[PDB]
Amino acid sequence: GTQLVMYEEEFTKINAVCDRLTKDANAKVVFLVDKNGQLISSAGQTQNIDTTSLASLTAGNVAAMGGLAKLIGENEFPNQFHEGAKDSLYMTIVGSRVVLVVIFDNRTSLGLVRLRIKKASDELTKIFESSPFAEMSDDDIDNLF
Amino acid sequence: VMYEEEFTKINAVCDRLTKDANAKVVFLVDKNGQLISSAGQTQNIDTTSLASLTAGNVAAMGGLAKLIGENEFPNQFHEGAKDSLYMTIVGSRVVLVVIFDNRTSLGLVRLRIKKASDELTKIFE
Amino acid sequence: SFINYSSREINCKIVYYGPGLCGKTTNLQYIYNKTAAETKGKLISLSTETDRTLFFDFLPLSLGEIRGFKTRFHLYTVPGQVFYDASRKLILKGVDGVVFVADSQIERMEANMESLENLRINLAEQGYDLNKIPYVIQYNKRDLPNAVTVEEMRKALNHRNIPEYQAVAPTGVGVFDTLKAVAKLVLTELKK
Ligand SMILES: Nc1nc2c(ncn2[C@@H]2O[C@H](COP(=O)(O)OP(=O)(O)OP(O)(O)=S)[C@@H](O)[C@H]2O)c(=O)[nH]1
Ligand SMILES: [Mg+2]
Repeated sequence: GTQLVMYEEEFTKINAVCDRLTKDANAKVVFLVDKNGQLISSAGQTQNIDTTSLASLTAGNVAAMGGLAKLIGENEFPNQFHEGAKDSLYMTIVGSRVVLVVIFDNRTSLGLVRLRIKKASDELTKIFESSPFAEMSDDDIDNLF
Repeated sequence: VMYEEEFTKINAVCDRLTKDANAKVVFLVDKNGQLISSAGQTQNIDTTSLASLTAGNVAAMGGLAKLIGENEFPNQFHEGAKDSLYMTIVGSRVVLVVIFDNRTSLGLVRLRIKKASDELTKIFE
Repeated sequence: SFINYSSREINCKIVYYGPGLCGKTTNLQYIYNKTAAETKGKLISLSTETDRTLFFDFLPLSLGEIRGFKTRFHLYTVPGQVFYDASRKLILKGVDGVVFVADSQIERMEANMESLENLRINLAEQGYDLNKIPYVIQYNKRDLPNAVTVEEMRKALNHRNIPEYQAVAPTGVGVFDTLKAVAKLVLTELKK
């Protein structure tokens, strides 16, 4: 694992980008997931829905598409679309290790979603453009369970 | 074995679909992740990895659909640069994978994928 | 690993590795069965119709709190059959700790060694080194009559005297021992 840390400086902005998209594109949910499976942020009606499972399946899906694209001599497909009769889902790779996901009611045209997503993604790379362990001792670890 | 009969008839459907849709290659993958059949330009492609990643992708998409109150998403279209990839679940257990270059329209692949599916759903029966 | 200072959450990824049918998924099912609702998410199992794992199992687990940070462990198992290698490599991305699950049956010793070299290879190919990551080995299926001795599995599989745990995953024996051992090695690594 690459030891990665996120201070409330950049966390607060990332969450703001997300709740923008759910309000504007009338998304039922929005969330942001690392390629390795780690959920970074969500937004929307995340009650009664398991965003931790969603993030894990999403990163698995994207990684499998990643290997397939590489197998037929392509680059990672920049996004994926999946229409549903009730709720549909669109996702896009934002940078080199992140994935933004939007699922929405089909009472919201695909055109409006890929619109707000052009900006939110561009907004997210603008944010990316910008210790508990020091006082820890082995009793803190051994006493964990 | 009448398995010999079925397996050449499966290659037939794949071969017809590769021609009649002007595709680059066609893979028939069990949801198990094992390759059933392949027609077209296969020389420079690891077909074990492709079968494994295909089954994994469909499984992940399925588990995801099941979470957000939608049945297993039937098709996946992943447009690339010089090439494209389309996937469809044929019946219950099999995934059809059509890789086609961008001089071919997705609308023709899907039109031809309809009849291949039924030709396969009835070979299975 | 990923630390959210804002939400005070430490996130770690643990991958269970080993040959087909060796007991990886049984480890996770046991852990899920025995953990209160308040420390676990849902167990995701992407499997075939005969219950072989096809892509991964995933179980998010909370292990308590260290200096007021909640610890979230993201547990994965890989598909163990040889021909799922391409899917198996995907699961190792960003791994913080590895549990290698070995099947103690004499008839599966070569599958164990093949799987262990496959874990070494796969880690090297994405820039990791098994000799340098938190790593424990589980000798599972100790109940079976055809199980080889602990000492013969050590010779075949364990050269650096990596921590080794005997298990019988379906009854839970050794299961939380193994998880506690790799979890603490991961947390000890971050401490450094
Ligand atoms: N006797 C005995 N049986 C075990 C033990 N651990 C697992 N099994 C059995 O072995 C079979 C395989 O277990 P499972 O967890 O599914 O393997 P896996 O490692 O996840 O297998 P795969 O997904 O790579 S194919 C199951 O029937 C399980 O009950 C054990 O410790 N003792
Ligand atoms: Mg399994």
